[PDB]
Amino acid sequence: GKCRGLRTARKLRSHRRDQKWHDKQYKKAHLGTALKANPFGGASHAKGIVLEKVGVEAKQPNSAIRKCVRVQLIKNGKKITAFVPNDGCLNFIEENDEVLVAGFGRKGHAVGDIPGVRFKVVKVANVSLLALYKGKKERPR
Amino acid sequence: PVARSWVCRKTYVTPRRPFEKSRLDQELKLIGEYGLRNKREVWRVKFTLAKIRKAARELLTLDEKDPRRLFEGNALLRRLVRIGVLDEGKMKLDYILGLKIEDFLERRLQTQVFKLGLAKSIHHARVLIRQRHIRVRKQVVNIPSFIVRLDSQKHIDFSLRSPYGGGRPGRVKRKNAKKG
Amino acid sequence: DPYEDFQENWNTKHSSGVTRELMRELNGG
Amino acid sequence: EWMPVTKLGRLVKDMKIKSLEEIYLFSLPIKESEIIDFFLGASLKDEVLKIMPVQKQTRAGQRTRFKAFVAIGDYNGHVGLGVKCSKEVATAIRGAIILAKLSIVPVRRGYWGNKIGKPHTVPCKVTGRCGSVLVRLIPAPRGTGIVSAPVPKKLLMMAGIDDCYTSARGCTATLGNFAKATFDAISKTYSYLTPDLWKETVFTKSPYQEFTDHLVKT
Amino acid sequence: RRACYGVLRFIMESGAKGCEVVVSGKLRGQRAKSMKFVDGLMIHSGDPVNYYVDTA
Amino acid sequence: GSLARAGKVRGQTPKVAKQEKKKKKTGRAKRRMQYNRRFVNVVPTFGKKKGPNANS
RNA sequence: CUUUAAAUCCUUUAACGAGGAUCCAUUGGAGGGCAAGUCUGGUGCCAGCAGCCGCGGUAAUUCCAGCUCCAAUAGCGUAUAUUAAAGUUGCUGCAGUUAAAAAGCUCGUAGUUGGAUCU
Repeated sequence: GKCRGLRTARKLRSHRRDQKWHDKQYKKAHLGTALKANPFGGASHAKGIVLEKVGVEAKQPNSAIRKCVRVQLIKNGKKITAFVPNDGCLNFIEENDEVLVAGFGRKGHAVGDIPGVRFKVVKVANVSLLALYKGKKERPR
Repeated sequence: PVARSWVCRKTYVTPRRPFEKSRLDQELKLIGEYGLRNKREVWRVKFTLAKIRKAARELLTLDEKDPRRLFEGNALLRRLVRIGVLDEGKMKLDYILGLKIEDFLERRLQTQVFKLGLAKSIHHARVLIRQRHIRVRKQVVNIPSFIVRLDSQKHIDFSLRSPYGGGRPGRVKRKNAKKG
Repeated sequence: DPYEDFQENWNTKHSSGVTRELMRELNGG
Repeated sequence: EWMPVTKLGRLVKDMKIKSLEEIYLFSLPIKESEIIDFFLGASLKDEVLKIMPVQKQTRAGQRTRFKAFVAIGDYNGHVGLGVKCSKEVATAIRGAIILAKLSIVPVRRGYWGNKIGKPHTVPCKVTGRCGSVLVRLIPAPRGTGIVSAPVPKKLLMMAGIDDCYTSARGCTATLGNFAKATFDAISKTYSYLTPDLWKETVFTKSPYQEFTDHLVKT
Repeated sequence: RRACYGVLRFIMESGAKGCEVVVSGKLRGQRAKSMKFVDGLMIHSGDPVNYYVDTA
Repeated sequence: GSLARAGKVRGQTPKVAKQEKKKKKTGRAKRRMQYNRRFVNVVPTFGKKKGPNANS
């Protein structure tokens, strides 16, 4: 049972803040060891420079080749594999290009089919991928 | 430092569940019945009702000889009689909880222009207000969600500069007179 | 017929669609 | 054509019982659905809540039946809830509408604050349980609507409750247990002793005793 | 389903002691199932199959 | 894997051009149009097919 | 004209100013969660979609498109922080036989909690 006195608030307030630490949603946002491990550092987006186009394989029950891009981030030098989303969207990218990268949507976890990929390309060469895919703009060289 | 006020306030709340049939259906019936433009004009009148229910529901926990309930509760019913939503014999604080959205939507200037017969449809009232043909006691009112008070219901008319009440014809009639 | 198409295809890929259509037929307006 | 097979059916069909509340007052079971069709009838309305395929393993595959959860009731009145399982979905729906007519209970409706007009809400806080689903109903002020999940909302609207606060603990995704727990909570409205039901009960004759001389003519 | 039910209710109203209607084929989809629309009594074995049950 | 097929189906698709139709409606008159479609002069007709954009 | 230091803007007024009133409304979607097409053409576990479940191996309700329909609407998608949903941190208000979990047992200081009784 729980303690239930009237002078027991120090037992109550301090049992909770030790028991709060077994909460993995609490710990991953308060310990600080998973924000120095995050490649962004707690930003929504980041920019980088494309090293190469590595295309990685889908997971078990369904087969395709997810076309990704190996990015090296500007602000801390870290490296990142980001997913180039729609079809024919690797054909707007060459090597050594500057790419704004987002998260995939699961807040630092992989999104189902793709293994170990937590980011997706947003803009290439300071123009948007939705502007290139839908033909609204032209790829600047 | 600036001499500006940053005090603003949102006037609507969006629902918790976005795709819910018979919420969609009921609000579409209230859009079509009263000539409104989008859902946000129903969510706005749902919000001023939810402020009035909530303030009366707070005042119902204080007892009948409270100071605050007797003052602020009589000033809540006074406004609801004044805009014509409540009647006069129903001024206990518990016929507030029997009010609905339609009581508040019947008091807009749009439906009152339709009710008095200055229009011939509920969408004909929206344009006749918005084209500046409608005045209230002296003043051209250009806003359809102008809640008509009870004393200003007897003075709603046709705006003495307009082709409908005043008489100087518009853009179209004069050009056809030029081509006569 | 939503009854038959549900009773046949409740097991297939089209199960969610035929359940949607069967509730549409049963509930109705 | 209806030919009643019970003493209660022979009494209802011959116009000898003038309401459903006599059959509720003497707590008698109802075995024929045409009694409910006789009394409520043209004001009753039903909704199928879920069609659920269930599968028995045999040595030649799987044998498939379909359960149907049917809610029913009269808005301002009464509510039922029936589950029938069969090989055809139309047969399951028809047997479930019979079973939902036979399990019709009356709901007691009270007031939240001041007692003006007609009742609108639950009289007190009642709870109802079915296998790790609790449902609690709480009385609500005049005009708040049913504040609840979509599945107990159909039953609470069919009962005639106009406004009610609700809370559900448990695995409420299993819809049969969530339907069968809010039905249990709105059954306990008429078995809760509030201090107006403290008056000593004045007894009257059972229908079987009052019409014991007409019931030997048949 | 509806078309076999109409025939079955006709040939049970007309006083037959029982019937059985089977429609086999690919009535929906590419794998082909069957149906079994049955009512009443139905004799399968023995010699009275020749004169009591009428098949087609 | 092999990156050579990228934009295969996007460039393989036969290019059909969009057909010119009228300007749709906007705003309050659009809401009036879809209220008139659904609520006033709803059709006394084959109910339970309440699936607008029903193909067949 | 008015406004203003002087201007602008809005308010007020001349004159011109709408029939595909081309003076065209967009952003996401149509398997289920979740409103709304097992329509037609293409591709054929490929390209790709998909938050999750799942979709695609030659009849794809899900990809690429055409039409049609839906939702919000001068706004609508995405990413990340955070709050509710979370009675999944629990004081209100959770759990601990078998699902994660009662210290091997006992003594013991601090802490916490302590039986009647007085006009």
